[PDB]
Amino acid sequence: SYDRAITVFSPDGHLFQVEYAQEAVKKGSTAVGVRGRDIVVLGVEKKSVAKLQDERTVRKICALDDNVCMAFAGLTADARIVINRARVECQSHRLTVEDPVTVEYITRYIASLKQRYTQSNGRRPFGISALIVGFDFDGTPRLYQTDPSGTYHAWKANAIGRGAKSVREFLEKNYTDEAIETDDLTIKLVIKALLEVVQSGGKNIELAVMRRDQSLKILNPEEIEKYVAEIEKEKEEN
Amino acid sequence: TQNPMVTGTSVLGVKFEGGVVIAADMLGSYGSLARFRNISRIMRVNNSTMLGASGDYADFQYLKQVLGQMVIDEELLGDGHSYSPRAIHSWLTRAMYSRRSKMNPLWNTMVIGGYADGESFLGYVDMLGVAYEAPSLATGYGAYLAQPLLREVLEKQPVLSQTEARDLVERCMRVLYYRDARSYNRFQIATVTEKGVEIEGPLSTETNWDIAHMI
Amino acid sequence: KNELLPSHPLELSEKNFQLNQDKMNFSTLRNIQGLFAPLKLQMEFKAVQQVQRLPFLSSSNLSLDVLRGNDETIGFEDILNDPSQSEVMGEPHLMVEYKLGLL
Amino acid sequence: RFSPYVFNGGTILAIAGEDFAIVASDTRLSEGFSIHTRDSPKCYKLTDKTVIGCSGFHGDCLTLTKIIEARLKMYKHSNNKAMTTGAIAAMLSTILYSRRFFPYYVYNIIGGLDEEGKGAVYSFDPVGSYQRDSFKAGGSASAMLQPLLDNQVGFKNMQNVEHVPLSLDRAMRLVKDVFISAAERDVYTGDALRICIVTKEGIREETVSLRKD
Amino acid sequence: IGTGYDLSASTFSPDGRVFQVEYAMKAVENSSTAIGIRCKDGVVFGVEKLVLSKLYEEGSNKRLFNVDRHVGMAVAGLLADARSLADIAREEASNFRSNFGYNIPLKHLADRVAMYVHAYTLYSAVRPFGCSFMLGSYSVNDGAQLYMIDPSGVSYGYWGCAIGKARQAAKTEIEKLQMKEMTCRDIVKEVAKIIYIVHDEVKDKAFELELSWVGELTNGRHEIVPKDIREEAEKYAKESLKE
Amino acid sequence: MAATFFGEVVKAPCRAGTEDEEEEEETPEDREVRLQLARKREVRLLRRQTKTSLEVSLLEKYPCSKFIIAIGNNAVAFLSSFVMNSGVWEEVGCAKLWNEWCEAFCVFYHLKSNPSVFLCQCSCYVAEDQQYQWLEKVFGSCPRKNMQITILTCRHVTDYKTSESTGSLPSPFLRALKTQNFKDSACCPLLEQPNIVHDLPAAVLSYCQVWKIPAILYLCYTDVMKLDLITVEAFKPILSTRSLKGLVKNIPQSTEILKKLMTTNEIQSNIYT
Amino acid sequence: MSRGSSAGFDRHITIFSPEGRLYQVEYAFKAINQGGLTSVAVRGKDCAVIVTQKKVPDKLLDSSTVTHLFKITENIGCVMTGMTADSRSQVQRARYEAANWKYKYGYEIPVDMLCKRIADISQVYTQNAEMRPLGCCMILIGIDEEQGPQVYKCDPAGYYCGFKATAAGVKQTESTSFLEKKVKKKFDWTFEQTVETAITCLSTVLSIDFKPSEIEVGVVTVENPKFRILTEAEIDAHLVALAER
Amino acid sequence: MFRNQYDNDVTVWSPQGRIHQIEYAMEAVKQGSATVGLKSKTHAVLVALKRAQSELAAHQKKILHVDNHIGISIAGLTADARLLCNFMRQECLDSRFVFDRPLPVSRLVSLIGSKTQIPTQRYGRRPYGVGLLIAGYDDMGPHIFQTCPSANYFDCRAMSIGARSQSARTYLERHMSEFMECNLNELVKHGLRALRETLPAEQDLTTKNVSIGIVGKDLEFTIYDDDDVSPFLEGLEER
Repeated sequence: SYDRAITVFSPDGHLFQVEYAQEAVKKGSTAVGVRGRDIVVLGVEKKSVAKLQDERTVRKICALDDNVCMAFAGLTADARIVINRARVECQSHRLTVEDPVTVEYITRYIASLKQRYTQSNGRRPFGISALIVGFDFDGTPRLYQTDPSGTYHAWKANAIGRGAKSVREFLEKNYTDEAIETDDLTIKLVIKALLEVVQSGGKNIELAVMRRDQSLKILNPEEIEKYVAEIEKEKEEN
Repeated sequence: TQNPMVTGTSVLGVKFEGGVVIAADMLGSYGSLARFRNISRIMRVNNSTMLGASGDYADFQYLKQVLGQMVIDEELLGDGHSYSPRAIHSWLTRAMYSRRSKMNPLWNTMVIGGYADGESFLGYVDMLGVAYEAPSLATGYGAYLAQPLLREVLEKQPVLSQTEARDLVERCMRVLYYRDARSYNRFQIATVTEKGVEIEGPLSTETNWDIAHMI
Repeated sequence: KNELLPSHPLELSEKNFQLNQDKMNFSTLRNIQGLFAPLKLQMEFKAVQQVQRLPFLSSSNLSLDVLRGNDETIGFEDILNDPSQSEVMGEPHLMVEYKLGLL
Repeated sequence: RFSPYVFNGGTILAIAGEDFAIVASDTRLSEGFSIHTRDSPKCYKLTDKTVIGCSGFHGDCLTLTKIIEARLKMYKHSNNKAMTTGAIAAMLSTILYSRRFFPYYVYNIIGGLDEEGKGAVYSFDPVGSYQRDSFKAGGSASAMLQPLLDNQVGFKNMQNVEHVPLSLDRAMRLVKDVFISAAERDVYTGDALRICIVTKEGIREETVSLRKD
Repeated sequence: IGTGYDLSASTFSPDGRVFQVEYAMKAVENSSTAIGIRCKDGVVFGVEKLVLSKLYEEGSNKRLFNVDRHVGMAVAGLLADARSLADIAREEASNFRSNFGYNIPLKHLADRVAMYVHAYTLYSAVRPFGCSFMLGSYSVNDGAQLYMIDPSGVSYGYWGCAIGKARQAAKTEIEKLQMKEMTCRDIVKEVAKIIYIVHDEVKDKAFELELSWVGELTNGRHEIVPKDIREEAEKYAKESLKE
Repeated sequence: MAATFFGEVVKAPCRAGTEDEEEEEETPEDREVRLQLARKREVRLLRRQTKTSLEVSLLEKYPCSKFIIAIGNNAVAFLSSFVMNSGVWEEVGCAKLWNEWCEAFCVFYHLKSNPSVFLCQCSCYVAEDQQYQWLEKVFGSCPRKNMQITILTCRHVTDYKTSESTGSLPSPFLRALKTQNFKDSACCPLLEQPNIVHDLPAAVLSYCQVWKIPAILYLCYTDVMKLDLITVEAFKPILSTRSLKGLVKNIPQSTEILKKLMTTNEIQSNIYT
Repeated sequence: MSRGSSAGFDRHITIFSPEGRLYQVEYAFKAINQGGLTSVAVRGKDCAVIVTQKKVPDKLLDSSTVTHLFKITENIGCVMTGMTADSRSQVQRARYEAANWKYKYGYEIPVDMLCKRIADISQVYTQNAEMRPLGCCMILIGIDEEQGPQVYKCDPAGYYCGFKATAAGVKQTESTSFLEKKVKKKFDWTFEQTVETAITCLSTVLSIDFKPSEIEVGVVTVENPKFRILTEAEIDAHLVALAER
Repeated sequence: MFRNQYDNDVTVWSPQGRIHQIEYAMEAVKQGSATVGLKSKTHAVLVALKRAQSELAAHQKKILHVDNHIGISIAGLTADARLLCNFMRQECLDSRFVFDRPLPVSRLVSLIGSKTQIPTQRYGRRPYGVGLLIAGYDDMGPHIFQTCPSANYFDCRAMSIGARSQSARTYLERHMSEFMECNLNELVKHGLRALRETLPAEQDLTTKNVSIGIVGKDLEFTIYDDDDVSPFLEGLEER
């Protein structure tokens, strides 16, 4: 039918298989990322704290390059493939151009790969949405979001996966220049957004911090719990 | 081709009023050996085009096969069009140039005669692809021995008759036989006119050796 | 690139040995049988090769061998170096895209 | 062995003017020590505002001229307009550099009017490099012809002289004289001189007989 | 009836029939009749070429093809497939002359083209040809040879046959014709008579008769019948039809 | 019928549409989205004038004696060219619906001089599941059995089935189909036996036949469909007869000029020049 | 397949039935029956004979061209039953394979190996989806250097067994029963005896007495290993001998 | 009714023995605009009725250059038309490069026929849904060739293809003898009259919607548009 073949256009003009890939993305766990002054931070809500499992092997936030990060929401295997391809392309660009990879360049490459996989009906689209965030050569913070269709958009603050809409409303309501100015403010904003996403929070918070001229580092559960306690104290004060 | 092996001596062509006449010997020499003394180095392409080659005879046979196949196919089409001698000349030039560019050229120098639309055509195609049209042509040692006489006669009388052209070609053949080690007594006169291509049988030259006794 | 120039005169011949053998068989059939035999064999080969493992996995090509008459013939090609023991394997998706003509 | 190139002689020369672009060449096709033919102009007209002269290996010259004609037809079909002289020069440079490792043994000089109606002369090397000049001579006798062109058209080494603009008649007389001198001192030149004058009205062809060998 | 087995040429019906080939045969039957009679001197063709409009130039959509200097080709069924198969036969004959140096025998060429058609009917990627044709030639050694090829891929020699709408009527006329004892002239006259007889002026408004022959009188070279002889044959056919 | 790859198993589509039902034959989310689609597709009959939703059917609210319905761009163009300028026609009601396949509107008109005479210019397409809902909204459940319904529509020559090929057929030809009660002259050849109509005109005609309402359906088969003057020229015989004889006044001159206006303002096919 | 795999179990060659049978191969056998003719091959201790009924449908049809007896090589001949075009294609393939075997191995291909190659190709046909089995049957005969006369029948499924008396066509079962009865009664099986056995078997199963023009007979003997097509006069002589006794 | 199964694909034969995809391609070319092509004893003229998507949008060209002596009239699918025009241009260039002579029209039409036949036999490809009226001059004189979406081609003295082309064909068939022996201006006027016959009675030919392509003995293929077709329109009789 119209909804079974990727290449077939629906009478309305839809490529329903791309939209089904988007639905698969929505099925994934929530990933939230905001942009700040010389501070870019990512956050992914873990679906469940599965005991007897190594958290290192199921991380959702990875580093494409020393100056670029990426978080995904959707099929994990597709995300791994896209991440490997993005890393390879980043190194190839650093080889051929000798300059550090811009966030725009890698975001465009990922979008092009996803669109190319959407081209033919033999290949299914990648069912992932990626939040590529990092610093450019000049150090300007950059946040971007790609879709299975192959469209990339810059965002000041975005959320993908399940419950993305509510977290996006939260961010829109609580995005201010003062919050962006302070790195701790941005981190607290992301903690609050993810806590809104998942009531339990705490151990389920998977937050990563990247600052100017500093490699990606993932805050340990101790720091995440400290920030959660700070948010709880602030709420109690009110 | 890389080794010429069996080679041709020379082809002389000259255009007169009413058509063109070309001549070639019936000899294919391996080295200095005569070996094959009855081969024909002139072919009839169509009713208004003729062709003579000097060089590797195997390549000449290959070109014979190809050109005959093209003519047969075009006749099968039956659309009322015929390959003019100029078209055959252009095709041969392109083929030779392509073979040269592939570093595997055909080792023949080709003389193309023809008479279409009341216009005598006389073409020259070399191994590399050098192509031009001249009132008189001569390949191999022809360009050194016979070409002088042809050019002198033509620049004296711009247009010749059939008999005059035939006599001049016969004199050139006699000179070539006298002063060319790869030449042969038997040659083949081929003339193309309004009637069509007419290839005469084996003809011999009038040898003269009085200077042998003079000494 | 200089890689286009063969390192050994025999290298170019034996590198395309199977392709040259198939071309010679097609030429002989077409000289004798006609246009039908080469076209038939070409379609048959295309059909058998269309179904196989993905590029990053070594295929058996049993039907192709039977059609080519090599099911009971062994040459240096089969024994000297094993396609199974490649020692060099690229990314699965990259190889699939390369075969598909995308790259 | 096998030599893909042979030198067939031929001398080309182009002079640019305010409203004219003369492209002149000889008609001597000679390979080795013999003369293939006495009627083979080296200048072929491409458009109504461009004439190209080719000297060197005759086969390469013919192939290049045919390729240029085909590319001109393709450009006309695609862009729905005739290619300009500068565009032809750039395309010829790209074509020549395409066969860089098997270079065309052709000396190419493009002469014709530009979009402003001014004579434009482009000189090419076998590899493909080109530039715009006011006058240039190519072929076997290029070295013989160039000094007089520099002396007269360029007014070089002429102290206290009037830089009179180059008129058409003076250009034709200069071309005839230089080619006569070339026929005198160069064995690859003579027979006849084909002069193609490219003006806004069209292309005029003039033939001047030179002394035979 | 192969209701669920008539979609692909690679599918067998329960009774063992490939219905795509039969549909190709029916498509051939949809076309106007083309007949060809072989006699002692040679082979004469003839086709009931219907003119669709007076605008078309005389000779458009010619159904007679010269695949070789000595081989004719009268086609029926889909015209495009007929042209394609004519080109295939031309390539085959060209190739035989180039390789073995002599004109391809009629039987060998018929076998080659028939096997090409069968190969096309074998697979599902391609569809069987929708045309049937007659290959005819005359030689001093081989003699007069006439062959017919079916979309299935058969190749059978005939003394006379027809392909098209009125195949059976033309076949009966040829059956009651004694071709083995007549010359080429009488044969072409009778071919014109048969073509005029089998033509249905009611369903088909008008037609143009194309006649070609190959035989001793043509020096073993296929050619169209001269206009004078063709007009004489048409006049004889008119007289026969009137009575 | 996918054939995406070599070994893909394809299934022959069924002309009866069984496979759709077989796949169809729950989850609360699926039921919710299905009901959302159902209420998105249902026809909503209302009037833009005063924005008063027409819960009551048109037939119940006003008594009609002559309902001329035009479906297709050419039919509504013909009506706009010929009947509007003859008198005065104000908008009363307008059906709004959404389909997968698609100036698409269904607007109803009524004559001020004689309100009993109404009109319908359905320039939009109606899906197979919505013609009955449209009939419910317009005619209601209780008909009058005293209405002269002249249904006008344009079709393609390819749809018409006959021994002659489509090309040989005279392209600007029209046929008629009338109910048992409609005893007036059809003025047109009756539709051939194998031919069938399966769109809104068919729904209206079946409704009229079932409930004994005199109606006639006109089908103008044409090779072109995008605002063609020949289609309306072939429609003219319809107004030449009764029913539409009085509605259109004796002023063909303005209608002929008016008909040109509609054809000039047309969109050509970019794909096919 | 490029068009696409069919749905039903019997609608495609590759997919299996619930039992595991391939219905397309059986339909190819039904096509062989649809050929309309019957072929009988008998193996003796001196020669191998193949007899098939020749049915020229129309008088205009040239009887010389109508034949189902083809020679693969100078010593091996075959009789084909089934679709004419498919049989011709298989004959061409067998000829090419025999020529290639002679070129590559330096000696003429045995009959068993020829059918083994043909059956391998047939199996390839039955395994893939793009192609379909050939609707024809091949019966090869020939004299082996050591094993003497050899008769092999060579089917679409890919079965290449050899037989002492082969039958194929519409009346395959009845011909097989008749040949089994004859074989159970072991005669000397001379050349003329084998020819008579084949002809009488065909006549019995077809319930008709053949004239010289209704059958074509091909023979190959130890003394004369070349594949020989019996001339119509010789077939008539054999028929007269049968009638007399 | 029973042809649904055999209607979808081009490699599937119908029980009646007719491929429906080819006929649908013919319907597609019919659905296009109308062109008229006729030839005299010395000239070949192609007159086309250009269509504009909107009043602001310019009329889409329907006469396309192929060679110095060959031109075509567009009818049907535009993309397939451009592909065919590119193929024919390449063929003509190859002919003039190899044999250094113009490619005969008949040979080009045969090549087009084979090229458009190739898809109709293979799977996964559709017939070229474009019809072309090819006007050219050869040693045999003017030529008018009609190319159908079905690979078969026709040689015509005058032909019209497209929407409402039956009236144009009737007019052409009415005055064939006049066409054969007439002046160039008379031939162009005849073509314009046929194109007008295609048009509705109310409508009339204008400089915007008329494109003319003429090739003759000493005249190369030139396309006239707007002010260039105005001279031909002037002097035309009232319908």
